[PDB]
Amino acid sequence: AIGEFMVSLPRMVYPQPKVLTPCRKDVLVVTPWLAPIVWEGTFNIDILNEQFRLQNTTIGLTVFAIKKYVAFLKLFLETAEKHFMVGHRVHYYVFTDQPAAVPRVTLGTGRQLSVLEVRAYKRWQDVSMRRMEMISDFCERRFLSEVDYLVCVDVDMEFRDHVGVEILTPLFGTLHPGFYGSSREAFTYERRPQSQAYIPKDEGDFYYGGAFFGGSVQEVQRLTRACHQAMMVDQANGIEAVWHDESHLNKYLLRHKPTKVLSPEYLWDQQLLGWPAVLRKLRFTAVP
Amino acid sequence: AIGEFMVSLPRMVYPQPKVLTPCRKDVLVVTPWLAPIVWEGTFNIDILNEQFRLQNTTIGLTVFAIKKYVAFLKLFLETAEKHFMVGHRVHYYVFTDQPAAVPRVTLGTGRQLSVLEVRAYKRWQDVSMRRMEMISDFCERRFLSEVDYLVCVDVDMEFRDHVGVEILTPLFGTLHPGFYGSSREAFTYERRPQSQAYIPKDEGDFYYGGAFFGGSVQEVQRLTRACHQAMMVDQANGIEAVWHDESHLNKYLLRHKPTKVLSPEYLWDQQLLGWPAVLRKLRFTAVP
Ligand SMILES: CC(=O)N[C@H]1[C@@H](OP(=O)(O)OP(=O)(O)OC[C@H]2O[C@@H](n3cc(-c4ccc(C=O)s4)c(=O)[nH]c3=O)[C@H](O)[C@@H]2O)O[C@H](CO)[C@H](O)[C@@H]1O
Ligand SMILES: O=Cc1ccc(-c2cn([C@@H]3O[C@H](COP(=O)(O)OP(=O)(O)O)[C@@H](O)[C@H]3O)c(=O)[nH]c2=O)s1
Ligand SMILES: [Mn+2]
Ligand SMILES: [Mn+2]
Repeated sequence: AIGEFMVSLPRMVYPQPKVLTPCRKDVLVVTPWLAPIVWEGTFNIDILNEQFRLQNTTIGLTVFAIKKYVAFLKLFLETAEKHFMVGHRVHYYVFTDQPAAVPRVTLGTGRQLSVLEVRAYKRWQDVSMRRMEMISDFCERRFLSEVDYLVCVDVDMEFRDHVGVEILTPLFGTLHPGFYGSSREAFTYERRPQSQAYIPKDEGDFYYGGAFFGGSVQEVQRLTRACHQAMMVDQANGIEAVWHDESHLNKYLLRHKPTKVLSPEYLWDQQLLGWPAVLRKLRFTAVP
Repeated sequence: AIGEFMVSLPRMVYPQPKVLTPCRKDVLVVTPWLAPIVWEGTFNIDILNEQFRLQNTTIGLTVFAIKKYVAFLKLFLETAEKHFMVGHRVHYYVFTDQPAAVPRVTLGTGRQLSVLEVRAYKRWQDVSMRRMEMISDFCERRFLSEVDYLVCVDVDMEFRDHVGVEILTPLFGTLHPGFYGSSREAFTYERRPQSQAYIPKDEGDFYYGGAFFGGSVQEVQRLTRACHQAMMVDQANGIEAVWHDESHLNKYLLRHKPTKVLSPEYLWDQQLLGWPAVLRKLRFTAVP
């Protein structure tokens, strides 16, 4: 459940936080709307685990494995078992056009997987974009009654390190690894005013990656519904956003500020970007 | 109201947040449980004002003016008019044993004041401690119907700079100005195991000041009720905590982590502690 009130922790022994000696001095760790930006060194996972376990938190994880991308499922799921929300209840939701191709993966206690059969669109743009419609639809059918939070990610990825309850919050986006150091004018937002995803050059906080977002079920339902609706308006007007669902996600999170932002530790591509000093951990990374 | 969902902001023009060049490098701006610590330079008040105004947020502000402390009310209230939550709905609650002694203070639009007549305890220790019972009682009687958030402060104070919606959150405490740079062994927690407020030398995040705490009405009701009950247990056991209600506030916020923590900008004594470089603003300060 998502508790109505603050929970009561047991006695715990850990290092005193140091008001005058912040660990991360190299990166911004809070947004201008006072949302934490989650980097290694900003959180004590023992405190956060207690808080979330005391609420018997269930996390749903959606992933789309359409056409040849079913190949990615085995590593994705096996690494999620090692690194994603270990100790908490997890419900995996695998959307696929090939239920029989979902690999048999052994799950730890309190963890379950459901296979959702869906349509395979012809164009990769449509496969990517239609995820918003499909997640939104399933928030109603399944997720609202089954999980507390939803985490929505790309499948061509593996977990290499801890991804845990530090990410959970009503609404979150993740800094795209290609743009975390970039100026807003360089962000590849949709720039045509004819598109619902339009963001002009003097607006923008961050460029969020389409491959990792989430929040409470109700906030994810609202976001995915809104993005789908915007995409449908664009389609009726004969326009397709430059970065598809990611463009609409960015317009959405611009106007609806996320309550946490994840650092690129949570969405990385080591082949393209290496391992910069600013990344103390690489947690969720692209597979070739 | 307190909105159920994230609100939608209009287009806004402001400086881009800089992921790789944080403004505050001299202080901790997030706790290990990912609560913001509120300092000047961490927030854009225009964004926050929009978010809170779109929810028609009403803020209650409680102050006790018992016996001779009625003398502090004029300056407290006149300065609150200049600096506290300007632009938002405010409801002042003045708890006093002398209703006729409450000074006439002209209020801005959307701001009102209620005088709550209460008993004056003989011992100043009880006057201070009984605030918890009294706040809790009125949460049920008045506050739940009248305001969205409660801010509970000492009256022997004046506002000198902005105190606004950046502080609002389900539950907050404020860093006591005498200890923000101190080690937890130097915190003046209650150290006797016999007391409900007991905190041993190897525990504690911060030393919070009893003169400024708050949160949603429901969380403040729970905190004040719990602190009152703990004080009543101590009383039955023949014990009185070293710093009274503040000792119990500290025990409560140790086990129920606040969702924001305010820096000592929000609780300062300039005569006693001067004006360290780390304080860019002095917002709410002691009166001689
Ligand atoms: C690590 C990284 O930076 N990922 C980014 C990067 O992701 P990406 O290029 O690897 O996109 P993907 O190939 O993974 O497609 C997105 C997701 O959509 C699903 N998908 C995608 C596809 C295809 C996408 C492009 C194709 C080329 O013909 S096929 C597919 O055939 N079947 C399928 O199930 C799958 O879950 C996949 O992970 O670029 C996107 C925008 O398009 C985002 O910016 C994203 O954050
Ligand atoms: O003679 C010693 C006293 C200590 C507190 C007293 C008191 C406090 N109060 C309230 O408790 C708050 C805390 O007491 P304080 O400001 O004197 O405490 P400190 O700032 O010294 O910690 C005050 O701000 C008032 O709101 C009163 O209303 N009337 C009082 O007579 S009187
Ligand atoms: Mn991908
Ligand atoms: Mn005082």
